[PDB]
Amino acid sequence: QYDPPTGWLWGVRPGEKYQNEGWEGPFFYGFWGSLIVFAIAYAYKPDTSIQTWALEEARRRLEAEGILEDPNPT
Amino acid sequence: NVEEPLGAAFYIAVGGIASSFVIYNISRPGPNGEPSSLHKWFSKISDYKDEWETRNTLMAAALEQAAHDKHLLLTAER
Amino acid sequence: PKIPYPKHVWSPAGGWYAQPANWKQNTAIFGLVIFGITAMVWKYSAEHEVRHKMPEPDRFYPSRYWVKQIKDYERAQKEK
Amino acid sequence: LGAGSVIHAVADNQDFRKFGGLISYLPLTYSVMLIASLSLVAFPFMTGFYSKDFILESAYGQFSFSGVAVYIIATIGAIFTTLYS
Amino acid sequence: PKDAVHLGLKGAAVVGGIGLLFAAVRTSLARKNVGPWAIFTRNGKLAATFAAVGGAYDFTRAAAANLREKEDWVNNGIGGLFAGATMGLTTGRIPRVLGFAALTGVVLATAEYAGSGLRGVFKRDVDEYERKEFLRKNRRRPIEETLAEIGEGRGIKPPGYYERRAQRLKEKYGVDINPVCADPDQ
Amino acid sequence: PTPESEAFLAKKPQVPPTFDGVDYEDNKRLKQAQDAIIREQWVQVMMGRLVREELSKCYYREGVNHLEKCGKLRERYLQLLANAKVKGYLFEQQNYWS
Amino acid sequence: HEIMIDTEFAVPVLFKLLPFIFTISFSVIALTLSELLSELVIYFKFSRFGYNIFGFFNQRFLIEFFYNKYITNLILNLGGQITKI
Amino acid sequence: NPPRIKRQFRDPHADWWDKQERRNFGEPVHEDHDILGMFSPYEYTWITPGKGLFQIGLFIASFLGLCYVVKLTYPDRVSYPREFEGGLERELGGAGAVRAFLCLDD
Amino acid sequence: NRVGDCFLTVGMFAILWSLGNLDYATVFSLAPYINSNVVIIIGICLLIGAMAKSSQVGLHVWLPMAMEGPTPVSALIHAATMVTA
Amino acid sequence: MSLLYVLLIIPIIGIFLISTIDSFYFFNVSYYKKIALITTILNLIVSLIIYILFDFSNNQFQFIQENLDLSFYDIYLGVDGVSIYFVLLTTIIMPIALVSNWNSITNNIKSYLIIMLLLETLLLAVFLVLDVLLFYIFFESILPPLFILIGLFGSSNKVRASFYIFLYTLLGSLFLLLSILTMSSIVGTTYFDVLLKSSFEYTTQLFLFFGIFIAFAVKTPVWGLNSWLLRAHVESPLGGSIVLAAIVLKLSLYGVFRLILPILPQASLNLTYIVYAIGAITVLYASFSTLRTVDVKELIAYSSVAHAAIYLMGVFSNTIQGLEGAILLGLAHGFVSSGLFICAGGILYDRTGTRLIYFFRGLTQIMPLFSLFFFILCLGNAGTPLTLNFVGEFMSLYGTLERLPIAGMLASTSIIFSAAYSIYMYNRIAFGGSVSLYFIDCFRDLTKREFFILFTLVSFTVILGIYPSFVLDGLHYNISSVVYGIEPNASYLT
Repeated sequence: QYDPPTGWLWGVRPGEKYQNEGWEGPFFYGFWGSLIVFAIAYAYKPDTSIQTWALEEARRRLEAEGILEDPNPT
Repeated sequence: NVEEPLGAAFYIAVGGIASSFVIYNISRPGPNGEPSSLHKWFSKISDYKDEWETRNTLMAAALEQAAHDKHLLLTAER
Repeated sequence: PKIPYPKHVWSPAGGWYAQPANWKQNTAIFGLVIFGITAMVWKYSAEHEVRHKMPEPDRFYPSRYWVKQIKDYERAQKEK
Repeated sequence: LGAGSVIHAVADNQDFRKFGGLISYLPLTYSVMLIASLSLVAFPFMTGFYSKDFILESAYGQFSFSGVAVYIIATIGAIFTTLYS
Repeated sequence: PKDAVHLGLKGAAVVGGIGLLFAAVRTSLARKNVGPWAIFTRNGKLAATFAAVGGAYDFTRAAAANLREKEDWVNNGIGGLFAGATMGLTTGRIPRVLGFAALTGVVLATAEYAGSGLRGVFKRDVDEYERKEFLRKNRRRPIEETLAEIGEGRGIKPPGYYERRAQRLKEKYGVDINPVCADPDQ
Repeated sequence: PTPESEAFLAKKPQVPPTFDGVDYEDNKRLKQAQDAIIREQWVQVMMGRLVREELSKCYYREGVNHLEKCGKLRERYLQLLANAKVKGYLFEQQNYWS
Repeated sequence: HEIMIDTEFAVPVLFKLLPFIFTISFSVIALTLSELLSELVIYFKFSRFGYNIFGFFNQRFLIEFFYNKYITNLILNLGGQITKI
Repeated sequence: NPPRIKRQFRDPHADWWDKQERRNFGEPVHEDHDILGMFSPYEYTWITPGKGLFQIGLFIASFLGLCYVVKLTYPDRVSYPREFEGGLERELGGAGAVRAFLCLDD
Repeated sequence: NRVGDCFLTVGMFAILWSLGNLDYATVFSLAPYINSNVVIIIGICLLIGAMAKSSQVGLHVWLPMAMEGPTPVSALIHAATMVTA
Repeated sequence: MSLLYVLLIIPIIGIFLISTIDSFYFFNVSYYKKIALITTILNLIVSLIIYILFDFSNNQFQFIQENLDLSFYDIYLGVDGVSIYFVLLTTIIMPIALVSNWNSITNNIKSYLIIMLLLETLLLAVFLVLDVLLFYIFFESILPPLFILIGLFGSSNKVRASFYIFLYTLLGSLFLLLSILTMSSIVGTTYFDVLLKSSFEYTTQLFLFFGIFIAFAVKTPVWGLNSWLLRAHVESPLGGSIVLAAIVLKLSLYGVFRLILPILPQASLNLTYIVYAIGAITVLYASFSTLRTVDVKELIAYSSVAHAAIYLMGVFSNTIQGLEGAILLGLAHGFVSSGLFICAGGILYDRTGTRLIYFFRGLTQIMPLFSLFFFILCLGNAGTPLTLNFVGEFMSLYGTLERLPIAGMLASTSIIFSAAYSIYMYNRIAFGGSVSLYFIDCFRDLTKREFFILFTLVSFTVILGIYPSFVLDGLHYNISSVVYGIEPNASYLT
C-alpha cells in the first residue's frame, strides 16, 4: 500500500491559505519580471565581443594561406 | 485518496522551456537576410559610434590642464 | 510495516509513501512532456550531428533516416 | 545482485557466520552466483575467462622483468580470488 | 671608524642627564619629606635607567657602524633594538624585552630611512617645478631600464628572448635546443 | 575573400598598432594605439582557434592516419600557440626598443 | 612495445594454462578445508602467528587505522592549533 | 575539562538522553566536543601503531623478496624485435615523432 | 575522490599550459611532438586521479565503505560503472 | 543626465520617501519596506538597461557625463568591462538583502532601511567613479553606516564587532591614502585617463605597492588580519552580513584592477612571491580553522577568507585567464556566500536562536526544501562544476599555477579542503542522525520568502556556471588592458 502525498507547502495548513507579506509583488513582478524581460531583450542585443570581431579578421588571414578555402577566388 | 494538482511549478518549468523554444526561433536573423527590425532598434539606441571618445578626450584634456595649473601654483618659488 | 512520519512535511520528491490518486494521469502528462522535448533534442541532433564518413547503402544504419548531413548525401549521390 | 537477493531472503543479515544450507532455499540465486563466480575466477570458456586470463598471458607475453614479475604478483591474486569465491 | 666606547659614554651622559631631571622632579613632587639626597636613594633607579638606555643605544649603534663601515638607516635599527632590549631588562619579562626592542628599533629605523624632519628636511636646491614635470611627463623609458631591474621572463619576453634562452641554457645544461619538426612533410 | 561587414568597419583600427610617433598628450591617439595593439593580439590568438578547428576536423576524419595526414595544421597551430598571446599594450606603452 | 603477437606465440603452453590448474587445485583445497577437514583453519586462527595475520588482513592492511590518526586527525589537530592558539 | 575520549567507547546499550550520540543532557563536554562525538573519525583499536607499522613492514619484506626471486630467474625474450619497413617513419608522425624498429642496434 | 580530482584538476592545468586547450583532438594529435617531461607530469596527475575513482592501492579506502548504501547502488556504481571511470 | 547618476540618486529618493511619508499622511512599518524594496528593484532595472547598451569591446569609459565645472574634488562616473559586473552584482544583491531581513528587523525599521539604501548608493559609487581619490572617498564612506548598522541591529558581541571593522578598515585605508596622495603629488591628479598613462619609478612603485597592499590585505581579508570579519560578519544582521560578504569584500578585488595592475606593473611582478606566500598560507590556514569552527555563521563567514585568497592569487597571475576567473570567482562567491548566510544566519538562527552546530542534526527529516538548497549551496562553496564557483575557481587556479607553479599547487589544495568543510557542515546539519534532540518543538520548512531568495541565488550561480559566457564576454577586451608583458615576435611591429 501507498500513502497519499501530504505536507504543508510554505507551512500553510489545509484549512488556511498563504497570506502575502508585502514582498511578493515587488519580487515577482519587479525583480524576476525585469530579469525575464532583460533576458529576451538580451537576445536582440548586438554582438560586441572581441572574438567575433577577431574571428572575422583571422578568417581572412587564414584565407590568404593554404587553410580555409575562401568562397571567392578574387 | 486525495488527488494531486500538477501545480504551478509544472507550468513554470514547462512554460519556460516552451517560451525559450518560441523566443529563440523568432530571434534568428533569417537565412541570410538583414537582421529583423528589433535587432536594428537595439543597434540604433546603443549606437554610440564616437560619443564616448569625444566626451572622454575632452575630459582628460580638461584635467590635464588642471594638473599643469596646480603644479605651477604649488611649485611656485618662495 | 510502515514507518510513522509527520503529515505536515512537504517534499518535492513526495515524502514517505507518497502515491497520488491520479498517479497514472500525471505520469501520462509528464511522459508526454519528456517525449515532447526529447523529440526536440532529436530534431536538433539530426541537424548538427557531423560525420566525416558515409555509411554504405547496404548497411544497417538507422541514422540514415533522420540525420541531414548524410540524408542529403544519399540524394546527392543519386544523380548520375 | 545475486548477493542482494541473499541479504533480502534472510532478515537483511550480511554476515557469513549466519548463512549455510540456503542452496535448497535459493536455487536460482545459487545458480546465478555460481555462474558469476566461474566467470570471476576465469573458468575456461566463460565470459570472464577470455578477458582476465589474457591479461595474465600478456603480462608474461611482455618479455620484461616487470611483466614476468607482475605475472607472479597477479597469480597469487588469482589464487586468493578463488579462495574468497 | 668611530670610537664606540667613547661615543657610548656621551650618549649615556646626555640621555641620563635628562634622567636626573625627571628624577629631581619626581623627588620634588614627593608628598612625604625624605631629604635632599633622596635623588640617588629612590630616584636613582630612574637616572640610572635612562643613562643605561643612552649608552646601550649609542654604543650599539656606533659598534654596528664599525662592523660594516657604512652609515645608513640600519645602524639606528640595531641600536634601537638594544636600546629597546635594555629597557626590557628593567621589567624582567622576556615578552617585554622583545616588545620594547621591536618598538624602539622600528621607530628609530623608520625615522632614519625617512629622515624625519625634526631637525629639518633635506633641501632640494633645484627647481621643484621641473622635478614634478620631469616625473609626470616621462612616460616611456628605454627597455633596458625595466629589463635590468625586473629581469627577463615571467611574461617579459622581449625580441631576441628565444635566442638568448638558447645560449643561457647551453652554458648551464650543455644541451643544444632544437624542437622537433612536428610534421611528416618538410 | 569574405567581405568585411558593418561590424568589421566600426571597430576596425584606423591606425597601425604601434606606440612610435604617438603623442601621449593626444588622448584619442594613445587610446587608438592601445586599441590597435589589442586587436592585433586578439586576431593572432583567434587564428589559433580557427586552425585548431580544422586540426580537430582532420583528426576525426583520418583516425589511424592522422599522424601523417594532419601535420600541416600541427605546425600551423604550434607556431600560433608559441607566438599568439594576449599580453596587453602596457609594456610597449612604457618601454621602447631599437 | 606491442606484445600481441608474442603473447599468442612465445608463451609456453604451461604458463597459458597455469591459472586454470591453480584454480581447480586451490578450489578443491578450499572445499577440503571446510566440511572435509575444517580443523586446520581453526588451528590456524588460534595459532599465535596465524592470529596476527588474520587480523592484519581482516583490518585491511591496517591502512585505515594509519589514515585516521596520521592524516585526518592530524588535519583536525592542525585546525585546533590555529583556532585556539 | 572531562577526560578526552571519543564517544565511540561509551556503552551503546546504556540509557542515553541522546541514544544516537550516546550522551546525557546535562553531561559536561570537552573543549573538543565537536571532534569527539559519534559522527567523527572512527578510532581503530586493533593494535598499537608501533606493532601496526611492524606488520606492514613484513609485507614489504615479502613483496621485495618475490622481486629478488623473479629478478634472479626470469626468462629471456623469445623473439627478435619486429622489423618495420621504413621504421613507420611517415605514418608515426614523421621525424618529429618516435619511429618504429628498423635495422637498429639490439 | 576529491584528493584524486585535485591531481586531475592540476593535470588539466598542465594540459592547458602546454597546449592552450584540452580537447581530445588537439591533445592527442600533438602529443608525440610534446616535451617528454611534461607528458610525464600530465600522466602522473592522470594516474593519481584515476587511482582514486578506480580505488587503486593508495586511494582505495572509500570503495569498501561505499557498501553502506543500498545493494542496487553497490551493483551499478561501486561494481560496474563509476569505479571503471 | 547620465544613467550612472540615476543609479546613485534612486536610493536617495527612497531615503527621502521613507523619512517623509509620516509627514505626508502612524504609518505602518510595512510601507517603508515596500518603498525600500521597490527602490532597489528600480535600481536593478537601470543597471540591466545600462548592461544592454554596454559595449563589450570599447576602451573609452562609457555613460560618462560632461561636467566642465572643474572644482578641487569632483565626482566623475564611468563604466567599462571590469566594473560593470561588480555594479550589476550590487544591484542584484540589495533587493535580496532587504527581503532576507523582511521579518527579522523589528525595531528601527527606518534606520535599518535608510542605512541599506545609503550603503547601496555608496557601494555603487565605488565601482563607478573615475578617480583614485574618488575611489577612496567612497571605499571609506561606508564605515559610519556599517558601524551604526551592526550596533543597532547586531547580536550579543555587536559592540566589539562594530569596533573591529571600523578600526581595521580605518587603519588599512590610511596606508592606502598615503599611497594615493603620493601618486597625486607626482602626476598632479588621480583621474583614471591621466593617471593610467603614468609610469612611476620602480622604487616609487615598491613603496606605492606597500600601503596599497597593506590596505587590501586587511580588506581581502588575508589570514592573520581577518579577526574583524569573523566578529563583524557573524554579529551583523543578515541583510548587512549579506552586503559585507557579497559586495564589501569585492571592493579590494576591483581595486587591484584600478590601483595596482595598471600603474604598479613592475612591483606587482616582483612582489608576487610575497602575495602568493600570504595567499597560499591563507588558503591552508583559513581551511583548517573552518573545519573546527562550531558557529555555523562563523564557519560560512571564514570560508570566504579561503575563497578570497584564491581570487587574490588569480588577480596577481598576470594571466588573462586568472584575472577573468578572479572576477568570476568574486562574482560567484557573492552568490553562494549570500545564500549560505541566509541558510545559517536567517533560517537556522531565526528558528533556534542559536548558532552552535552542536544543537543541529538531521534537519532533512523535517525540512526537505532547506536541505535541497543548502546542498546546492554547499556544492557551490566546494567548487563543484555546473556552478560559476567552479569556473572562477578553475580559471584563477590555472593563472596562479602558470604564474608560480608551487604557489598554484598549494593553492590547488582547496579542491580538497573546501569540500572538506562544506560537506562536513552539511552532513552535520542536514544529515548525521534523525533530528536533533534539542529541538523540543518541531520546525517549519522554508517559507515562500525563504524559498525565493534562495532559489534566485542558486539560479544565478548555476545558469552562469553552465554559460559563463554571459559575464566572460564583456570582460575579455578590458582585462586585456591590465596584463603586463610582450612576446619576442609580436611586439614593436613595423
